[PDB]
Amino acid sequence: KQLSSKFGAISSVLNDIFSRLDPPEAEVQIDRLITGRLQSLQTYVTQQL
Amino acid sequence: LSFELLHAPATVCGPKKSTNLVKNKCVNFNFNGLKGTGVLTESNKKFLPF
Amino acid sequence: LPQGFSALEPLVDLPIGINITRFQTLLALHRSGWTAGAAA
Amino acid sequence: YSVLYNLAPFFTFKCYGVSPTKLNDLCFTNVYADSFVIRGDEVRQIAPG
Ligand SMILES: *[C@@H]1O[C@H](CO)[C@@H](O)[C@H](O)[C@H]1NC(C)=O
Repeated sequence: KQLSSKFGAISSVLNDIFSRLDPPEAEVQIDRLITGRLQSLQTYVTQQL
Repeated sequence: LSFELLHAPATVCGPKKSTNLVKNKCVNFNFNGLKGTGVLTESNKKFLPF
Repeated sequence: LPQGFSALEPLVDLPIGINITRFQTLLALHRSGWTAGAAA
Repeated sequence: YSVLYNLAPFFTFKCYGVSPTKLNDLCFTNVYADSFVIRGDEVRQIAPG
């Protein structure tokens, strides 16, 4: 569900962003998406260990 | 002009290119101008008309 | 109203794009002055 | 995308938003084409934000 979450972005799908948003733009959007996913997975890894 | 998507399916699309429905290879695919993963196989689940 | 569950699928979508604030329902009078059947 | 362009001499096609090179891979459900005329340097006024 956290992977499906948008994390306050335009969309939760990277491919739609790449096919719609400007290739020079959306770098901050994909960076915030990947760092939100990184925070979620690091919380998962910590609770798993 | 505004280029936005709604709940209805996109009746007008920019890409015309070369229409084909060929298969039996395995490299990578594109659908509706959106990249993704998966192999287009048979669907036993019948869809609603909408 | 009968007791039961019944979903309502979207039959059709109309892009009317106009303002709508009041709705009015019409009926009919059977001619055979006139006779009105049961309609709840 | 070829009948409204490359017919007349060059237009003032300076805008921010959808990429001109991304017009061949984008799908839109509906488009609202509105036409109007302005005077002089009012082109900058027709901009988002
Ligand atoms: C529709 O009409 C009502 C009453 O005249 C008004 O309050 C409302 O803002 C209108 N809506 C639109 C979208 O024009």
